[PDB]
Amino acid sequence: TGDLINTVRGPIPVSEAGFTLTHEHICGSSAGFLRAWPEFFGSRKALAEKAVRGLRHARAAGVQTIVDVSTFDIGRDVRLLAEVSRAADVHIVAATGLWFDPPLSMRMRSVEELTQFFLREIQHGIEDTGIRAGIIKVATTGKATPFQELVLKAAARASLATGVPVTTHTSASQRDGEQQAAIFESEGLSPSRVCIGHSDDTDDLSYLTGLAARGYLVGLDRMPYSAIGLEGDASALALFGTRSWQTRALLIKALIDRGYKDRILVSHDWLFGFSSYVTNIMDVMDRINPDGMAFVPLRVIPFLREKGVPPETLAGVTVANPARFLSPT
Ligand SMILES: CCOP(O)(=S)OCC
Ligand SMILES: [Co+2]
Ligand SMILES: [Fe+2]
Repeated sequence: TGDLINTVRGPIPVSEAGFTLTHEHICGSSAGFLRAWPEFFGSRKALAEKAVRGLRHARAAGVQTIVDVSTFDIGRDVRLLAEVSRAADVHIVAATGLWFDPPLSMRMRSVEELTQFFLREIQHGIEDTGIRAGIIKVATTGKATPFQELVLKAAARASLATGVPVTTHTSASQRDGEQQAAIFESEGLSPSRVCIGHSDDTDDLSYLTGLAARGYLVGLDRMPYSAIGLEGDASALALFGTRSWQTRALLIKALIDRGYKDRILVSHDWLFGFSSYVTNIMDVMDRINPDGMAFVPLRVIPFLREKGVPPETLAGVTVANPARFLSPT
């Protein structure tokens, strides 16, 4: 008791986060896009309503908190997050950091300037809203670009100053987490402050246990993503991949069976609107996974339970691990 985490509706006790999905999005977009072209989503009101229905569904399934890891360049709209969080009665933790679509005004910045930006969003507030980020999101897609090196270092520095954790996008098949880990450790950041995300996009357990053994959190965060059935659709295939959700979920069991139950974070990487990809992609996603952010508690957790993962273990993964990760440390 007494540890707090910042949400888009203000501070909450860590012990009230409960069942937490640690990598999710209300809307995957671009900076300024929802303001300039809300009709792309039908309307802003249509997007918010869709998001409220989805989160209420997740809530009815036992989800109490999501971490929306949309950054500035994923077009994070913190007023939107606050509105849908209030309406659905689900906590939303917002993010600072940068993903892999930074505009030139970010790409021209130094490590010091990036550090100052991430600190502003954590310590002062995002935009003019007063809402504080509770996580820092970074990305590589292969070997880090020079700019991405700075971002990761700035993320380490902001995390060391504030205690707020860092979470990452990787190309998991290219094993990005190893260089990400090397950069974070070069800055003196503790591996227990760090989640290496999209780690279920690979079945390479040498790579995953290597990270887990060093104390990283392994983000198994794209549970419902499968394009099995959709080989007609090139963009759906590139996005979803060709592994079943059961294959992804088996990784959670695999890590638990190797002693790594406390190093695991589970999520969907779901969204309710998606403008940074092909048009109508949200109809394809909703057909593949009509349960949205309820998919983990409805499908994945019982799957694990039926494979013989004990309930206390499942609770530790979906409640205790996110609480520990999010508590500023
Ligand atoms: C399938 C979604 O991929 P990302 O987590 S990199 O986010 C796009 C908003
Ligand atoms: Co990502
Ligand atoms: Fe994501």
